[PDB]
Amino acid sequence: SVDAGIGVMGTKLGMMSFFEEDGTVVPVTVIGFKEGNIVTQVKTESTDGYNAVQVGYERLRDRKLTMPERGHLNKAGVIPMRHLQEFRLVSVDDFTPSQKLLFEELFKEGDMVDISGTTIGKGFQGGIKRHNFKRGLMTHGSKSHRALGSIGAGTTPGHVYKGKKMPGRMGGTKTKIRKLKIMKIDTDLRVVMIKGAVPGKPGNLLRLAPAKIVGKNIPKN
Amino acid sequence: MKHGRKIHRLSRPADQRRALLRGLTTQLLKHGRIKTTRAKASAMRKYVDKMITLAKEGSLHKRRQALGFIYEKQIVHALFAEVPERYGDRNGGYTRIIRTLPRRGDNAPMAYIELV
Amino acid sequence: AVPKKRTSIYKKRIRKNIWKKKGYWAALKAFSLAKSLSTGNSKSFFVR
Amino acid sequence: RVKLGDIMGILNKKAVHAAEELRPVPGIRTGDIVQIRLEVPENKRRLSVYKGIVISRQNAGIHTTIRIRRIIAGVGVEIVFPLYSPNIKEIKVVSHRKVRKARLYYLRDKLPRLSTFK
Amino acid sequence: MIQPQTHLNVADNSGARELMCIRIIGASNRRYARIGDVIVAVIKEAIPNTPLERSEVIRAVVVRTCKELKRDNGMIIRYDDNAAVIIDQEGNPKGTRIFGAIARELRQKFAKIVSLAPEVL
RNA sequence: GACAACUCUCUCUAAGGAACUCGGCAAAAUAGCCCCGUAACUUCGGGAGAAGGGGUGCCCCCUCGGGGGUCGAAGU
RNA sequence: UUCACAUCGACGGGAAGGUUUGGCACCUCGAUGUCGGCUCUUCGCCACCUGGGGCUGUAGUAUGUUCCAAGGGUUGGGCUG
RNA sequence: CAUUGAGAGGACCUUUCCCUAGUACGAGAGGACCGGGAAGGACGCACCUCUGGUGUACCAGUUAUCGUGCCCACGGUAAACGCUGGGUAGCCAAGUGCGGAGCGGAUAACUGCUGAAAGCAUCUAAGUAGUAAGCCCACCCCAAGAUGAGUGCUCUCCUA
RNA sequence: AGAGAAGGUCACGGCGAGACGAGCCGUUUAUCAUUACGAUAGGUGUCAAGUGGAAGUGCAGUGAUGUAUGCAGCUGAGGCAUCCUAACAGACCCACAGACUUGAAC
Ligand SMILES: [Mg+2]
Ligand SMILES: [Mg+2]
Ligand SMILES: [Mg+2]
Ligand SMILES: [Mg+2]
Ligand SMILES: [Mg+2]
Ligand SMILES: [Mg+2]
Ligand SMILES: [Mg+2]
Ligand SMILES: [Mg+2]
Ligand SMILES: [Mg+2]
Ligand SMILES: [Mg+2]
Ligand SMILES: [Mg+2]
Ligand SMILES: [Mg+2]
Ligand SMILES: [Mg+2]
Ligand SMILES: [Mg+2]
Ligand SMILES: [Mg+2]
Ligand SMILES: [Mg+2]
Ligand SMILES: [Mg+2]
Ligand SMILES: [Mg+2]
Ligand SMILES: [Mg+2]
Ligand SMILES: [Mg+2]
Ligand SMILES: [Mg+2]
Ligand SMILES: [Mg+2]
Ligand SMILES: [Mg+2]
Ligand SMILES: [Mg+2]
Ligand SMILES: [Mg+2]
Ligand SMILES: [Mg+2]
Ligand SMILES: [Mg+2]
Ligand SMILES: [Mg+2]
Ligand SMILES: [Mg+2]
Ligand SMILES: [Mg+2]
Ligand SMILES: [Mg+2]
Ligand SMILES: [Mg+2]
Ligand SMILES: [Mg+2]
Ligand SMILES: [Mg+2]
Ligand SMILES: [Mg+2]
Ligand SMILES: [Mg+2]
Ligand SMILES: [Mg+2]
Ligand SMILES: [Mg+2]
Ligand SMILES: [Mg+2]
Ligand SMILES: [Mg+2]
Ligand SMILES: [Mg+2]
Ligand SMILES: [Mg+2]
Ligand SMILES: [Mg+2]
Ligand SMILES: [Mg+2]
Ligand SMILES: [Mg+2]
Ligand SMILES: [Mg+2]
Ligand SMILES: [Mg+2]
Ligand SMILES: [Mg+2]
Ligand SMILES: [Mg+2]
Ligand SMILES: [Mg+2]
Ligand SMILES: [Mg+2]
Ligand SMILES: [Mg+2]
Ligand SMILES: [Mg+2]
Ligand SMILES: [Mg+2]
Ligand SMILES: [Mg+2]
Ligand SMILES: [Mg+2]
Ligand SMILES: [Mg+2]
Ligand SMILES: [Mg+2]
Ligand SMILES: [Mg+2]
Ligand SMILES: [Mg+2]
Ligand SMILES: [Mg+2]
Ligand SMILES: [Mg+2]
Ligand SMILES: [Mg+2]
Ligand SMILES: [Mg+2]
Ligand SMILES: [Mg+2]
Ligand SMILES: [Mg+2]
Ligand SMILES: [Mg+2]
Ligand SMILES: [Mg+2]
Ligand SMILES: [Mg+2]
Ligand SMILES: [Mg+2]
Ligand SMILES: [Mg+2]
Ligand SMILES: [Mg+2]
Ligand SMILES: [Mg+2]
Ligand SMILES: [Mg+2]
Ligand SMILES: [Mg+2]
Ligand SMILES: [Mg+2]
Ligand SMILES: [Mg+2]
Ligand SMILES: [Mg+2]
Ligand SMILES: [Mg+2]
Ligand SMILES: [Mg+2]
Ligand SMILES: [Mg+2]
Ligand SMILES: [Mg+2]
Ligand SMILES: [Mg+2]
Ligand SMILES: [Mg+2]
Ligand SMILES: [Mg+2]
Ligand SMILES: [Mg+2]
Ligand SMILES: [Mg+2]
Ligand SMILES: [Mg+2]
Ligand SMILES: [Mg+2]
Ligand SMILES: [Mg+2]
Ligand SMILES: [Mg+2]
Ligand SMILES: [Mg+2]
Ligand SMILES: [Mg+2]
Ligand SMILES: [Mg+2]
Ligand SMILES: [Mg+2]
Repeated sequence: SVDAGIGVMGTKLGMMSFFEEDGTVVPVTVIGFKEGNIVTQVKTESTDGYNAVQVGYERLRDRKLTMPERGHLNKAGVIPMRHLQEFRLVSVDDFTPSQKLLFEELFKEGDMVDISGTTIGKGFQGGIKRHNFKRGLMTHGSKSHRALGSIGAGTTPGHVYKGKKMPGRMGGTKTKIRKLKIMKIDTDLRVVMIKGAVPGKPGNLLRLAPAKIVGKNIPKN
Repeated sequence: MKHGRKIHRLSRPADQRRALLRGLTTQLLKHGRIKTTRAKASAMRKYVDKMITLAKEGSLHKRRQALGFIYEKQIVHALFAEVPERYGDRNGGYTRIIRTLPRRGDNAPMAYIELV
Repeated sequence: AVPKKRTSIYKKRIRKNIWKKKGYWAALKAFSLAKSLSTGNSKSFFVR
Repeated sequence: RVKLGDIMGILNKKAVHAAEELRPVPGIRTGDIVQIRLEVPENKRRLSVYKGIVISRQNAGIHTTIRIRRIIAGVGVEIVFPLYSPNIKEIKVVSHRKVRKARLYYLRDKLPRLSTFK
Repeated sequence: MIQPQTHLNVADNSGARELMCIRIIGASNRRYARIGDVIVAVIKEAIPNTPLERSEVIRAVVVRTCKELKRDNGMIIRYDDNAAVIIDQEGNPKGTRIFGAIARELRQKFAKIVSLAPEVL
């Protein structure tokens, strides 16, 4: 999954409504930022086998960090940071450890982004909620209701299939949301407003990249 | 699920849980310290404090509010008497919770809630 | 649904050992707790 | 310098002051008879006039909202207005009605008579 | 939110008092008639001695819902009843004069119908 | 104690209103009192509480039911 | 219209399948049990629609027939065990 | 701590309308291929700003009745709300967004170019060209128990 | 054998994480003086928000009731402040410079 362009990380602050001059109301997510988005490490095809750049995000007290990690960020000469992440480019010449990213440079207005985040955990969920199973009859004689159904065929094959859909734990995962739009950037509050919903509740941690378009931003294969 | 449902259920239905909490507070304000289960204590914090904050203002309105919570009048009047004196400078935080050895019969974790 | 067969001596011995391992973690909590109450410095804890 | 929860509340205060600057908005409660004039994206010549009673007011941020009920040609119509909308031009209080609730949803079930204005 | 078996008030002269929707058209397999969709209805109750007999299959466009229409102003509209107007396959109303309010949302596909309206919303 | 799936005992549900189903099964709806009104049919006893409609709280005043007020979204 | 082979194809023949109605009685009799709906799958291709083609008695639109193709789709009701 | 990705999965669906153009085609009536653009359907992934549902956290009315000495005012009960009218946070859809991209690779049928065996011909025997919702990569999650257990950065191994 | 490496588990305060384990965040709560990083939960103060005009005392009324004091009173699962309470006391696991061979280098 080679990624087009450097991304940045941010924090979901919650959603509000935002007008346009002509009275079109757009619901927008407001994505805040914190001190960070500092290039931590750079990986050369020679050295690592591939081309990538590790940006750290959330700053932090030095105590809370572990000695291996602190010693990772003193090799860089950067401030202590909670979350590290990698972006995979096809060319890294522009980047030095300790270099800083600004989201005002990378993202203009009306540009397309891709928001990766972690989803709301809904816990252990039934067949209905998890796979949209139609529920069986509520009344005439029927004892089933929200139950799973039959789970397989008869004597043959005589075992349930792999991956046959069943109740299990739902949510709480890395999820991409493709091709969103950027409505407004506030330099004052350093915030980015985005049309639509992004995963997870406020206080979340997001990763925004310039949108991969399978024809035109990416290696053909 | 519950996301951000904050209440203490105490494994009882609404009515009972109310009455239980009222009871436990008239107990704490009568005796000044008591021995209960960790959950009951933690749940009871809020209502203890509601009563104290109530008495700090002293208005007839507030006094009728407390009267309609605590069961025993006498404890209420004594509350409105003592509190300005004892707690006047304390902003919040009127209760200490000190845990102990668990119970013998069920091994339910115990606790000591103190009027501090 | 019933047990078509009877459970082999050794497998049962493993399942019951698992259930006996919980006694081990409760023994660590118990030990740590005694070493706490044995310095008499804890104001969060009380014994009579 | 701004902490983040602050940012969330602050952006609404900014947008509502910036919106109340161009176009000052009346005090408007439930039970008020109201006249509103909309600029439509088509039909520049005349601005559409909606009269009616306010059945409810939901307070949120910039998107704060008003619900207007009126009987039109014997068909009950309720309409919802974003208050700080740019496409609204004038709004005013025609008259006040005396009501005890925070929302009158009971107007549906009553007679046409109470919803009748102008 | 008109769906099959729903009853509807007729908004025009055409001589039907009530319709029962049996289908929704052009929406492929959607089950919801919302404002400005063509539904196939049948006539339940009619106005006597009129060109329209009860138990007729006819086309109508849905002009009023109890569900709520959202324009882009953030503006919202909710009527007190369901109503549709009986048409041709040409877009022209069979009956010549319409009651009630309508919306500017119908101006695109139906000119005739917005023309004959006593009020526009 | 905790507050998953799921089953059971219950409350509520936007638009629609039997499209469910073997079948309106189960639910929901109706309900007391006073007043007006009450069909085919009949063994003239019935049908019949047919159907369908109105009134109902709390205050004063009059006659021993009537008028006036006043709350509530709603008065057995 | 002419023209067997666009499309049909009489009289006959050569096959595949194992979904119909059957023959057999190898099978299980103790509590290895038939048809419809619900829920939930899954696979075949003899392709109904969607993708590409050849021929036409294909002007065009729409067909007809056939080739490759099973990725996806395949409604809601009145009626019946 | 951060990752490569063998392998595994999810999803790559479809309809009307509008330009092209009333252009080819036809005597007319009718009416295109190809390639662009919008709106829909179903399905999938998220979400709560709006519209709502619930919301036994709360707020208000209100009947019966027993408590708090009595009026006032509150408390209990009318299962697991007495009955109603509202509702924030949550969860939710009927609400809101987004998705289905590939002058990438190799093929099936088929259309082909050079061209022999048969001094002619022939899409095939040499060699090669187009081309499918199919096949494979790309897209989206998982993933080194991938025992073939990967690579990368950093940290730590005291005292006698 | 003493000690307790890096780290982990436990304990303790928690959650937009959770059937349980797991996950994640905290654990003396800074200093500042020019950024951010040292408030986890509860309480308290204030604010968004909800409900819809408290109780008491006045006035009007024969009275039920209305009206003023007053966007009141209650609530505030959400934000922001503030260490007032509880994050006390602590415990356990854990430290043969990494067997053997062969080349290359020095
Ligand atoms: Mg969760
Ligand atoms: Mg169903
Ligand atoms: Mg059942
Ligand atoms: Mg087997
Ligand atoms: Mg009760
Ligand atoms: Mg009870
Ligand atoms: Mg509180
Ligand atoms: Mg709202
Ligand atoms: Mg009045
Ligand atoms: Mg008929
Ligand atoms: Mg006129
Ligand atoms: Mg329970
Ligand atoms: Mg409903
Ligand atoms: Mg309804
Ligand atoms: Mg309805
Ligand atoms: Mg109906
Ligand atoms: Mg029927
Ligand atoms: Mg039926
Ligand atoms: Mg059916
Ligand atoms: Mg019944
Ligand atoms: Mg019932
Ligand atoms: Mg009901
Ligand atoms: Mg009645
Ligand atoms: Mg009733
Ligand atoms: Mg009579
Ligand atoms: Mg007769
Ligand atoms: Mg009689
Ligand atoms: Mg009869
Ligand atoms: Mg009678
Ligand atoms: Mg009757
Ligand atoms: Mg009868
Ligand atoms: Mg009645
Ligand atoms: Mg009545
Ligand atoms: Mg009355
Ligand atoms: Mg009077
Ligand atoms: Mg009266
Ligand atoms: Mg009234
Ligand atoms: Mg009345
Ligand atoms: Mg032949
Ligand atoms: Mg035999
Ligand atoms: Mg058996
Ligand atoms: Mg085939
Ligand atoms: Mg085809
Ligand atoms: Mg063909
Ligand atoms: Mg032809
Ligand atoms: Mg297929
Ligand atoms: Mg398939
Ligand atoms: Mg299929
Ligand atoms: Mg069918
Ligand atoms: Mg970490
Ligand atoms: Mg990865
Ligand atoms: Mg792969
Ligand atoms: Mg494997
Ligand atoms: Mg794949
Ligand atoms: Mg594709
Ligand atoms: Mg021409
Ligand atoms: Mg096209
Ligand atoms: Mg689409
Ligand atoms: Mg919402
Ligand atoms: Mg919200
Ligand atoms: Mg409600
Ligand atoms: Mg809500
Ligand atoms: Mg008494
Ligand atoms: Mg009493
Ligand atoms: Mg009560
Ligand atoms: Mg009692
Ligand atoms: Mg009883
Ligand atoms: Mg009940
Ligand atoms: Mg309620
Ligand atoms: Mg959607
Ligand atoms: Mg190709
Ligand atoms: Mg080829
Ligand atoms: Mg050829
Ligand atoms: Mg040649
Ligand atoms: Mg040739
Ligand atoms: Mg060849
Ligand atoms: Mg293809
Ligand atoms: Mg495609
Ligand atoms: Mg490894
Ligand atoms: Mg090995
Ligand atoms: Mg190796
Ligand atoms: Mg250590
Ligand atoms: Mg814990
Ligand atoms: Mg752990
Ligand atoms: Mg400590
Ligand atoms: Mg706090
Ligand atoms: Mg907090
Ligand atoms: Mg008052
Ligand atoms: Mg009250
Ligand atoms: Mg008086
Ligand atoms: Mg308010
Ligand atoms: Mg401080
Ligand atoms: Mg302390
Ligand atoms: Mg070595
Ligand atoms: Mg050696």
